[PDB]
Amino acid sequence: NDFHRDTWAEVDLDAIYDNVENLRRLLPDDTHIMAVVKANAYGHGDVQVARTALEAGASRLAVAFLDEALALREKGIEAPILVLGASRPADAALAAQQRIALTVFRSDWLEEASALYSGPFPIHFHLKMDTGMGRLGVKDEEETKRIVALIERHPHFVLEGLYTHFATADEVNTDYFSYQYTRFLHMLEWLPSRPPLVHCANSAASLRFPDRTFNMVRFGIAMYGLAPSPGIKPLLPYPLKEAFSLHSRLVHVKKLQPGEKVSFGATYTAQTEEWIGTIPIGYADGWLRRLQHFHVLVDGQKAPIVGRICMDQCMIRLPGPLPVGTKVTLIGRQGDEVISIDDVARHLETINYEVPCTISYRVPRIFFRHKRIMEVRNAIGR
Amino acid sequence: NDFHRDTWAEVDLDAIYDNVENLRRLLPDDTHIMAVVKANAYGHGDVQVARTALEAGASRLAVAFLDEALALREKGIEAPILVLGASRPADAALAAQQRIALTVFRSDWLEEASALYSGPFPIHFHLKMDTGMGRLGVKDEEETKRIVALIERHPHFVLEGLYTHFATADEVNTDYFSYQYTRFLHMLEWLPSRPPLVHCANSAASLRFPDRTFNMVRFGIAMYGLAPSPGIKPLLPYPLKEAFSLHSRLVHVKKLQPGEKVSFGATYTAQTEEWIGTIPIGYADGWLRRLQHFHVLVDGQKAPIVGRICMDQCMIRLPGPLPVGTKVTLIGRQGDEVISIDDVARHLETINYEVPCTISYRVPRIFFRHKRIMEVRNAI
Ligand SMILES: Cc1ncc(COP(=O)(O)O)c(CNc2conc2O)c1O
Ligand SMILES: Cc1ncc(COP(=O)(O)O)c(CNc2conc2O)c1O
Repeated sequence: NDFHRDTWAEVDLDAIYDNVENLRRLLPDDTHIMAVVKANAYGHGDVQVARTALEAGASRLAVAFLDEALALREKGIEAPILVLGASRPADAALAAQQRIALTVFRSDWLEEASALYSGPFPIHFHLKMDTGMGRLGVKDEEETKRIVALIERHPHFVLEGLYTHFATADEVNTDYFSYQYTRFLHMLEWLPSRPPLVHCANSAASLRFPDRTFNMVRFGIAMYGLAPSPGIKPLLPYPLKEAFSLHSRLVHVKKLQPGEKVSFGATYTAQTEEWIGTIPIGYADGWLRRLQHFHVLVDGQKAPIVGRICMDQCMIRLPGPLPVGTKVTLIGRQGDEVISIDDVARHLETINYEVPCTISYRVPRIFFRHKRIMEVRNAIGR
Repeated sequence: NDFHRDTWAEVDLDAIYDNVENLRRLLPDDTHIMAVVKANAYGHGDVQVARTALEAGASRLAVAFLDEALALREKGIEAPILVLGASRPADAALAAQQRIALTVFRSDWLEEASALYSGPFPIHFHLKMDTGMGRLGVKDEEETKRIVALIERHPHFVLEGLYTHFATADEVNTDYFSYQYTRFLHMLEWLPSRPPLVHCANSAASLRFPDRTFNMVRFGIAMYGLAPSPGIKPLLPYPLKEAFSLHSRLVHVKKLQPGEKVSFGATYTAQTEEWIGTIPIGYADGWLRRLQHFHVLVDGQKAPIVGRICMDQCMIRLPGPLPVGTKVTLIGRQGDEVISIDDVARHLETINYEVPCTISYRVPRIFFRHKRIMEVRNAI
């Protein structure tokens, strides 16, 4: 629980707590919150975010694939967990003994699983319906009835839920959203019995139309304090608190003379006498090469990145001479300046979701709770 | 280990072995090969690559920072390890105890280290000289002599080597290169005595001028079978064998009707009756969103990724009806077709170095040695 390089990410768990608690109050009392923590909680720390979400009101968790669910179980999480993606029928028994719910969307998957499992633990399934996303899910009434039939036949197979996912809930215009919502209601009629859990809402849908969430919402991106899209920021019911920040420190500082070049390709040349700082973070840490024309914060001021970004380090133009060890902020606030994940996303020309997920296993995560350090997670630590 | 998702990377250790052994045969008997395995061996697997490189002829290893060095030690590697980047003066004792060599380039660093460490383990330092990279290293005579003086005075500090790094060794034009080389020889004259290890060459430099590498080369990108740059591919002394491949399997297949949308934002619309496959790999796996429109391999044919790439999945247009479980190759060979890391780098508008480093911890690595499966490493 220690690290030996001056580069780290900070995760504010009080922000995550507040983001989830505010949702708990916004939603009808009889609507459960499933916190989605796949991809190591969007790069924030799976078990740490999960524990906090459960404290704030969430009652279930969601991950992308089986390995992620098993990892949470090994770390002591006992809350129900749903695997949103595909799994192998041969792993049905493992999921059952570990009390992990599985997503199902095709009958031939059940055919195979039935021939491999015979109890005694029940397997809870969530039927995925494709209402316009085109990713995973059933689309035909025949296939839907067949899946339900195979589940009812098996004494250890249980249909615990049914859901769909929206492709454009974060768009101001709600035409396609309305289409998917209506399709969902229509497909719901294909079921002979309504399962106990009906869900469809992600962050954008739950925050914009809390009354149209049925009995469970799958809360992701907004839990981390990130807007589903900048376009709906002014439509959010409550203010979101950004939980992720990234920092480093100067490990070298030198003054260059006019003509001297910097980094690979010698693409940058100091025109006048200027101070250059080197920080221990590079593209192998998720600070991609495409960010070469971006900037960082040092001493409350913007400092542009100079030359090409390296695998483990990069250089920046300092306003003047600063001492080694001076804190640098890549994502976060310093004085009156701020660099948000959305800013980084803009220059990488991607969405905020992708940024924290790309900050590699190499960067330690320091967790804060009650304005104090709770723990440090170093993926390659002793 | 084992994994429960049909997406995995394969690392051919035989390719790594060959790439290193071929260099061993081009170098002089007294020149050491220091295998560069920082960033988890450029995303290939730190201990697996290190072990293989050592068997092939390398005698030392290099990493980016202390934690990476400590990880190798904890995994059984006992060969010498040099930390190429910065470290804290307070960690000198830890480095000494684990027999890890440290890079040094500031006198104030040594002053602090001296005050905090008094033995009993010796600490081997490698002096970094900035000859034009502008990253790390000393630049003037005064600083250099002060550093040497501080090392000589301490009973447990030892100057094991000194080095520099080239910024344009991969470029056809060798003007800036020759400039850095000449500066290095000049700066070497500031030392009262030549340390036991003098090094300066990386993959490009070692492969193009094997006779001007001094006594140790730092072999990186080429060890993995990737050319330092497209410009020097024809200048390489021997053919490099690419070691990394990435695969997945179709988990869903469906036929869409004209007018139907695919993925977030519904940016894709089927113009005719099409077969769409879903594979369990997405941007949280390092298969970045920018790879939309790129082509993957399925049933020996190229198929485009359609619609936006999601966090854990993406969709491809199939050449027709294929069964669930069909193998999809994102990087590698399938029949007569091949997709190289260079091709992925081209689409992403970056360099090959960045690609395997970005394939995340979430993707298991399967290792092959002697044409047999040797081990499975699943970070989670
Ligand atoms: C099935 C499912 N439900 C809920 C969520 C949470 O979405 P949210 O972070 O907007 O609240 C996701 C993540 N959605 C994804 C975002 O990018 N790729 C994904 O698969 C998901 O895949
Ligand atoms: C000091 C040092 N020596 C040797 C190497 C190996 O270089 P090579 O993979 O071209 O043989 C690197 C990696 N240099 C980096 C490559 O990309 N960013 C870097 O910082 C390095 O930093």
